[PDB]
Amino acid sequence: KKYVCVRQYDLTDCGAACLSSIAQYYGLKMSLAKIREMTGTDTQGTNAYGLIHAAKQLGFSAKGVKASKEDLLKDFRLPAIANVIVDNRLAHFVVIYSIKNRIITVADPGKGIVRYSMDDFCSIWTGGLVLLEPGEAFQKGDYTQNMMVKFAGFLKPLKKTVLCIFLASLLYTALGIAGSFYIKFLFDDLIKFEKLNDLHIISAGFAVIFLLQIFLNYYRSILVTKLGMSIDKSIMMEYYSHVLKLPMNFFNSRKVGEIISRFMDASKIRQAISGATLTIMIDTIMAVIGGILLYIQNSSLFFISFIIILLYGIIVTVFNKPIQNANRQIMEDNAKLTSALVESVKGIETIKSFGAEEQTEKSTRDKIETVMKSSFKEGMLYINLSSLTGIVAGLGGIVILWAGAYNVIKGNMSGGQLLAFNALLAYFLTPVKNLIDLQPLIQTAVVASNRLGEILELATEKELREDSDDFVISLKGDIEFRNVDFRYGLRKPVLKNINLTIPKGKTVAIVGESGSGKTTLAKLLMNFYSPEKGDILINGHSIKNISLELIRKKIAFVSQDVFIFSGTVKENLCLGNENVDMDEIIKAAKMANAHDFIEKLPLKYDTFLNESGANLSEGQKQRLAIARALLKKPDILILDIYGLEDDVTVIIIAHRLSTIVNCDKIYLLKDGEIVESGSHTELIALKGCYFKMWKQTE
Amino acid sequence: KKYVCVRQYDLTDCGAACLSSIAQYYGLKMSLAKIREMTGTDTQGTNAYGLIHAAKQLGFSAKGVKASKEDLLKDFRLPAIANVIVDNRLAHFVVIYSIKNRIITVADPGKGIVRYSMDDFCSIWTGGLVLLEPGEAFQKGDYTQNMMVKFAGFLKPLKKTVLCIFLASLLYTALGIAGSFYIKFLFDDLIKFEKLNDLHIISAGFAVIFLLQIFLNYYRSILVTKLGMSIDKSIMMEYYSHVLKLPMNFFNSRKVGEIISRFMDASKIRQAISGATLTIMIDTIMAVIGGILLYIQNSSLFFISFIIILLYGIIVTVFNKPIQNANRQIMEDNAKLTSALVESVKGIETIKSFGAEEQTEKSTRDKIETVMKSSFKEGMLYINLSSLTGIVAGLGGIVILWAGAYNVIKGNMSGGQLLAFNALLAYFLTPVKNLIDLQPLIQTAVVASNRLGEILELATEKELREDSDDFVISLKGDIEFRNVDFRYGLRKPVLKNINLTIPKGKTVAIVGESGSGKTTLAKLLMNFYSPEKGDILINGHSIKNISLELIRKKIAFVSQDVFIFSGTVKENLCLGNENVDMDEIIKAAKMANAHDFIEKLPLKYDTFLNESGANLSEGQKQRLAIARALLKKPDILILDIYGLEDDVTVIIIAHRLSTIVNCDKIYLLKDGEIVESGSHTELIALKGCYFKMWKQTEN
Amino acid sequence: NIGRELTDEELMEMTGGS
Amino acid sequence: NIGRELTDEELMEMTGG
Ligand SMILES: CCCCCCCC/C=C/CCCCCCCC(=O)O[C@@H](COC(=O)CCCCCCCCCCCCCCC)COP(=O)([O-])OCC[N+](C)(C)C
Ligand SMILES: CCCCCCCCCCCCCCCC(=O)OCCCOP(=O)(O)OCC[N+](C)(C)C
Ligand SMILES: CCCCCCCCCCCCCCCC(=O)OCCCOP(=O)(O)OCC[N+](C)(C)C
Ligand SMILES: CCCCCCCCCCCCCCCC(=O)OCCCOP(=O)(O)OCC[N+](C)(C)C
Ligand SMILES: CCCCCCCCCCCCCCCC(=O)OCCCOP(=O)(O)OCC[N+](C)(C)C
Ligand SMILES: Nc1ncnc2c1ncn2[C@@H]1O[C@H](COP(=O)(O)OP(=O)(O)O)[C@@H](O)[C@H]1O
Ligand SMILES: Nc1ncnc2c1ncn2[C@@H]1O[C@H](COP(=O)(O)OP(=O)(O)O)[C@@H](O)[C@H]1O
Repeated sequence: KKYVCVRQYDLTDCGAACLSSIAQYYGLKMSLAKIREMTGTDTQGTNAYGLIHAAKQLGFSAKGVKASKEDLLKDFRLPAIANVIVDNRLAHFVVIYSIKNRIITVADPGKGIVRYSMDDFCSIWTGGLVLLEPGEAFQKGDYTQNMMVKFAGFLKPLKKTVLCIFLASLLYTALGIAGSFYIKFLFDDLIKFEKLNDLHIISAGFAVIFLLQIFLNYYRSILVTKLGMSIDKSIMMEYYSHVLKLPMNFFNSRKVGEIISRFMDASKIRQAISGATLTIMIDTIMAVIGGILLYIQNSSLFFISFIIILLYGIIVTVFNKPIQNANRQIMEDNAKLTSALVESVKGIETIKSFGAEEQTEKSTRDKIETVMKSSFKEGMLYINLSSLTGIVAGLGGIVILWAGAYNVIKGNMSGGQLLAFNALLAYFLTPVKNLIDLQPLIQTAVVASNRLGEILELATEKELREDSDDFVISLKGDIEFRNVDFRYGLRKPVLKNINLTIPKGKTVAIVGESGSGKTTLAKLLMNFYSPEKGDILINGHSIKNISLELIRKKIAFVSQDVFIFSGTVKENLCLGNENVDMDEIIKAAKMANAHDFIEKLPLKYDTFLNESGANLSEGQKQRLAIARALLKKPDILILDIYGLEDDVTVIIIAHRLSTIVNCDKIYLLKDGEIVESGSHTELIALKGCYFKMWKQTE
Repeated sequence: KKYVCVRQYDLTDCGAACLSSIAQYYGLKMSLAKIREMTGTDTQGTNAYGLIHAAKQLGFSAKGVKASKEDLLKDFRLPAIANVIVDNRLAHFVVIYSIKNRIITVADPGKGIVRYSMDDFCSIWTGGLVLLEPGEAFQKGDYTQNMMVKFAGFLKPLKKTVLCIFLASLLYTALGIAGSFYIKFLFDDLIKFEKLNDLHIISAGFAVIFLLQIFLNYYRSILVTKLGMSIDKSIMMEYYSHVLKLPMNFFNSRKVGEIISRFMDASKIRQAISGATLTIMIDTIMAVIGGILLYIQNSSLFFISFIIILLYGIIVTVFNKPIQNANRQIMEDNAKLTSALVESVKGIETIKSFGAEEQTEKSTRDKIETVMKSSFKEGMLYINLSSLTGIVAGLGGIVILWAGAYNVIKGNMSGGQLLAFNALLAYFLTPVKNLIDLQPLIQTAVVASNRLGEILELATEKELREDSDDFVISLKGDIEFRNVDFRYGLRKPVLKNINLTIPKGKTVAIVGESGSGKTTLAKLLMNFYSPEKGDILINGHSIKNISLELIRKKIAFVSQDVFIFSGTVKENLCLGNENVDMDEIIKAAKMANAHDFIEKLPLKYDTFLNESGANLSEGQKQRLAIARALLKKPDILILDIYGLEDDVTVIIIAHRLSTIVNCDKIYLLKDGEIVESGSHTELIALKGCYFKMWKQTEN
Repeated sequence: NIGRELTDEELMEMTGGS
Repeated sequence: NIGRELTDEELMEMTGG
C-alpha cells in the first residue's frame, strides 16, 4: 500500500495536508481547501482540536494523546499525526506511517517522504499524537475535480487562433526542412560540377525560402503572444471575481500574499494551457517527420542520434528532482534573509537604543552565508547537468561525423548527404528535447492549477444564504440576540450565550474591556459571520431570512480602523453607489464636520489621496468614514446623532465610560455574556462589576 | 549648453533630482544622496521651501513664485524648476529648460528630456515656479567620485582566481579553435583519399580535445560561481554595515523598501565588476584571434562576417533604448495593479459593506488591461528585434555559403576550408556579440553602483558627534532645555520654544494633545535627533559632549509601539547585551510582571516568537519591553514597572490626565511650547489650559 | 492507547504550522 | 519678477514626489 504525501499549497496548512494525506491513504480524496476550512486553519495554523473535529466530521474516529519514547513501539494504528518543533523554531505537523527496526517514516507536507532515526525524531517530536481510524460512518470516494480540464476549456473560444498557429508552425517546419538541403545541393552537385549560374539561382531560391520562414515566425510569434495574454487575463479575472464573492471567513483565515500569489499561479497555468498543448502537437509531428527523414538519409546515423537524445532525456529526468529541491531551499533561505532585513530596518531605533548593531550585523551575515551556501548547491547541480549534456552533445556530434565519414568512404553516403544530415538534425533533436523539457513545466502547472482552482470550488456568500422573504424592506426595530454563540474558526468561544434586546430608535452602548468581544457583536449584526448557536432578530424577523443586499445597505459601521481607498475624496465618499448628487455629499460632510478640511485642500472634493489617504491623518479619515456612512443612510448605525431620523438605532462601542453616561442603555460585556444592562445611574449603583470598572477607570 | 537630466534613484526624490540637474547645468556636480538631505526630502517628498533652502545653501539665488499661463511667455531665467501633476493623481517636479514658441521642453527626472505643447504643459502645470540663479558665492566643482572604481577594489584580493579563470578561458578557446578543423581534415584528407585507418586516430584525438575542453569549462564555471558569490557577499555586507551606523534622519526620511531594495543593487554591481571584466579581457583576445584566423582562411568571407556583426551591432544598439523604456512602463503598471489588488484585499470589509464589488472588478480589469497593453508593446519590440537579428544571421549564413561555393569553384579555397570557416565563425561572431551585449549590463550596473555607493559617502552617527567626555559617567542630575527648536526635515516646527527643568531623581509627566510633540522631546533627550537651535543639559553638561554609548546605555524609552524581533523570549530581553545572568533576567521579568504568562508559555524562557511576537498579545509585548528597559538598568526612564532606585529620573508621556495625578511635576505642552508647569494642584488652581482639558476630558 | 489522553482544552494548545 | 512671490506657508504647500 503506497504512502500518500499531500504537499502544502501555503505555509499554515500543515495539519490540513496531514489530514488529507491520511484520508487519501484510507480511500477518501477531497480538495485541500474544504479540509482546510473544516480544520479551522487560519493565519496561526491549526491545532489538534481542529484535526479531531474535522476527522470526526470526515467519518473518522480520532483522539489526541501525549506519548513518550517508551510508547512509540507498541501496537497502534500505523498512520498517525505527530507534532514536531522543527529547527526549535517552528511547530509543524507530520504523518507517521511505519515504525520497524527503529526507523521512523514520516510524510512531511513541506518536504516529502522522509525517514528519521529514533534519536532525531524524538528530538523534534513533542510527544503529542493524533490517532485516527475509519469509523462506521466512513464513505470512500473522489470528490476532487481535474483542473487542467477546465483551464483548457478556456481554450474553446480561441480555437481558430490555435489552428492558425498550428498551420503556421507546419509551414515553418516544411520550409526549414526544405532549406536544410542547401548544403547537400552545394557540395554534391554545384561545387563538384562547377556550375556557377545554377549556384546563384539555387542560392537566391533558398534565401527566399528563409525569408518566408522568417515571416511565418513573425506571424506565429504575434499570435502566440496574443493568445497567452488572453488566457492570462481570463484566468486572472475569473479568480478575482470569484474571490470578491467569498465570505469573510475566507479572508480572516488567509493572508494578503496567499490571496495574491494566485495571480502568478494563473500565468503558471497558462504556460501549460497554451505552451504545452502547442508544443506537444507541433513538436510531436515535427519530430516524427524529422526522424523519418533522418532514417531515410542513413539508418546508423539515425540510431546514433536516437541514442544521443535518449541519453539527454535520461540525464535531464535524473537531474530534474534535485534541482527543484535546491530551488525550494534557496527560496526558503531568501525568505528568511528578507524577513531578517525587514525586521532589522523597521526596528532600527531599538537596535540603536540597545547598541545591538554588531549582533544584527553578525546575524545578517550568517543568513547571507546560508543563502550563498544554498545557492552554490543549485549552481553545482546546473553545472553538472550542463557538463553532462555538453559531453553527450559534443561526443555525439563527433561520433556522427566519424560514422558519416566511414559511410562515405564505404559508399553508403555522400559528403553532401552527411552535411544535409547534420543540418537536418535540428529538426529531430530539438523537438524531442522540447518534449522532454516539458516535465518541470507540467508539474508546476498542475500544482498551480490545483492551488487556484480549489478556491473556485468554494461556496460564495450568497450561495450559503438561506431562503429570504422579499417582504422586509426596512431594518427599523428592536434588535434581539437570543442565545448567540460564536467562535472565530475552531478557537475558544468568544460569545457564550449572548442574550440582549436593543430598543427601537434608542441610543444604546456596549461597554467592556479590550478583547471582550464587543466588535464581534457588531460583525454578527451586519451578518459578516453567522452564530453557531442562537439567533439574531431585527424587527422580529430573523436576520438569516432578510436579503443580504438590504442588510449590507441599511446597516453602517464606523470603527477606528478606517480604510480609505486610493482615489479622489468624492470617489471614496461615493463608494458603492455612483448616482449621487454633490449637494448630498456636501450635506453629509457638513453633518460629519469633515467639510472644512476637505475645503482647505488643493482640489476640494477632487484631491487624490495617494497610498490609501497618506496625506490625511487619524482624525480626518474617521470623519470621511462618518460622512460616507451618513451618505449610506442607515437604519442601524454602529460607532466607536448626526442628522438621522430619531428612530435610527445607534450602538456605540467603547471602553472609556465617560462618553457613555448619556446613553439610554448600557450593556456590560464580561466573559462572553451581557452581565449588566441599564442606565448609567442604575449601573453605577450597588450593582457589581460596572461600579468596579467605573471607579477603576477614573 | 547641454540639457542635463538627472534621473531619480527612488520614488520620492523629484525635487532633489531637479536641483541636481540645475546645479550640474551651471557646473556643480554632487551626489544625489547629499542634495536629498539638503532639500529635507522625506517619505512625503520635497516642498518648494526645501528647494529654496538647499539652493541658497548651494550658493544659488533662489526664489519661489506662482505664475499664470501668460507669465510663461515673458523672459526669465532658463532652468526654472516647475510643479506639475501627472494623471491628476500625484504632484511632481520638472525642469523647464527653454520655450522656443508654444513648445515647452522639460527635463523630467522620471522619464528624460521630453517636449509638450503649450496647452498640454499649461494643463499639467500648477502655476508654481522656482526661479534659480547661480548666485554670487556659487563656486563650480565636481564633488562626486567614480563608484565603479571604488567597487572594483573588491577584485584585488581575488587576483589569483581572476588569473586562473583567464588561463582556463585561453586554454578553452585554443582547444576549441584546434577542434574546429576536424571537418576540414575529414573532407579534404580522410574522405577524399579513403584513409580508414587514420580516420579513427584523428577522430579519437578530437574527442580527447573536446573532453579536455569540457573539463576546462567545468573548472572555470566553478571558479566564476565562487567569484560571484564572494563579490556579492562583500558588497552586501559593506552596504549593510554602513547602513546600520547612519543617523535616524536617514531611516525616517526613507522607506523600508528603499533601504532594502539596494541589496539587489549588489548583484547588478557584481555583474559588471566580474562578468563584464572577464568578458572584455577574454573575448577581446578571442575575437582578435578568430578574426585573424578567418582572414587567413578567406578575405571575402571575413569581410562578409564583419558586415554581419556590424549589422547585428547596429540593430541591437538601435533597439537598446526603446526596450528599456517599455520595461519601465510595464514595471510601473504592474506596481499599480499590485497596489490595487493589495488595497482591495485588505479593505474587503468596506467593499462588502458598501456593495462596491462590481466597481472593484471593473477597476482591476482596467489595470490588468493596461498591464497587458504594456506587455504587448514590449513583446512586439522584442519580436521585431528578434526578426531583424534572425534575418541578418540567416541571410549572412546563406551568403557565406554562397560566396564560399563561388570561391571553391574558382579554386581560391576548398570545401573543407569552407566548413572550417563555418566553425571558426562560431569562434568569431560569439565574442563580438558578447562584447556588444555589454551595453545594457554596464549601464544598469553604473546606475546601481551610483545608487548604492552614494549612501556609503553619508556620514555615520559617530562621525557627526563632537568631542566626548571621559569624566561624565552617570546621567543622574537635572535635565534642562534651553530654547530648544526642532523640525522634522524642513517642515513645520514641532517645538517652537522649549524651556523646562526636570528635578533630579523625581517623577515628571509631560501632558498634551495628539501631535503636541512629547515623543519628539523623548527622542531629543536620547540624541536620536539634534535641536536646530538650543541646548539640552544633563547635570550641567551639554548633551552633545557626552559619549553616545553612555547616552544610549543609561537612558531607556518604552513606548506603546514596541519592537520584538524573531527569537526566543530570553534573546529579546538580552538585546545588545551578551554576558548577562539569568537571575537578573527573571528579576526584571518579575518587576515588569511578565513572569507569569512567559512561564505559561511552552519552553519557559525559550519560546520562539513567530513573526515579531505575533502569537503574543499587545499587552504582553509591552511587558517584555519594560523588562528589557529594566534590564538595561538606566538613569533616565521615559515611559508612555516602577521598581528602580529613587535616584533614577522618571518621565511619563501620556494624553490622559488621571494616571499622573501623583507625579511630582506636570509639564503642559501646547502649540510646541511649555505653557504651564508645576504640580497637579497648582495647575488646577491656576485655572490654566490644564483646567480646561481636565474639565473637557475627565470632567 | 499510547500515552495520556489530552483534554479538550489542552488540545488547542497543541498547534502547528504558521 | 514673474507673478507673486510665495510666502513660507505657500512655499511649504506646493510639494512634489
Ligand atoms: C515522437 C517522439 C516523442 C518523444 C518525446 C518523449 C519524451 C517524454 C519523456 C517523459 C519522461 C517522464 C519520466 C518521469 C518518471 C521518472 C521516474 C523517476 O523516478 O526518475 C528517477 C530516475 O529516472 C531514471 O533513472 C531514468 C528515467 C527514464 C526516462 C527514459 C528517458 C527519458 C525520455 C527519453 C526520450 C527518448 C525519445 C526518442 C525519440 C525517437 C528520478 O530520480 P531523482 O530523484 O530525480 O534522481 C535520481 C538520482 N539517482 C540516479 C542517484 C537515483
Ligand atoms: C554520459 C555521457 C555519455 C556520452 C556518450 C555520447 C556518445 C553517443 C554515441 C552513441 C554510440 C555510437 C556508437 C555507434 C558506432 C556505429 O554504429 O558506427 C556506425 C558505422 C558502422 O558501420 P555500420 O553502421 O555497421 O554499416 C556497415 C556497412 N558497411 C560499411 C560494411 C557497408
Ligand atoms: C577517456 C580518455 C579521455 C581523456 C581526456 C581527459 C580529460 C578528462 C575530462 C573528462 C570530462 C569530465 C568533466 C565533466 C565533469 C562532470 O560533469 O561531472 C559530472 C557530475 C556527476 O556527479 P552528479 O551526478 O552531479 O552527483 C549527483 C547529482 N544527482 C544525480 C544527485 C543529481
Ligand atoms: C585587413 C586586416 C585583417 C585583420 C583581421 C583582424 C580582426 C580582429 C577583429 C577583433 C575586433 C574585436 C573588438 C570588438 C569590440 C566591440 O565589439 O565593441 C562592441 C561595441 C559596443 O558599444 P557600441 O554599440 O558601439 O555603443 C554605442 C554607443 N552609441 C553609438 C549609442 C553612442
Ligand atoms: C577589419 C576590422 C575587423 C574589426 C571587427 C570588429 C567588429 C565591429 C563590430 C562593432 C559593432 C558596433 C556597431 C555600433 C553601431 C552604433 O552604435 O550605431 C547605432 C546607431 C545609433 O543609434 P542610437 O543613437 O544608439 O539610438 C537610436 C537613434 N536613432 C538612430 C534611431 C536615431
Ligand atoms: N479577525 C479575527 N480573527 C481571529 N480572531 C479574532 C479576530 N477578531 C477578533 N478575534 C479574537 O476574538 C476576540 C474578539 O474581541 P474584540 O471583538 O476585538 O473586542 P473589542 O470589540 O473590545 O475590541 C479577541 O480577543 C480576538 O482575540
Ligand atoms: N518620523 C516622523 N517623521 C516626520 N514627522 C513626524 C515623525 N514623527 C512625528 N512627526 C510629527 O511630529 C509631530 C509631533 O507628534 P508626536 O510627538 O508624535 O505626538 P505625541 O507627542 O502625542 O506623541 C506630529 O504632528 C507628527 O506629524
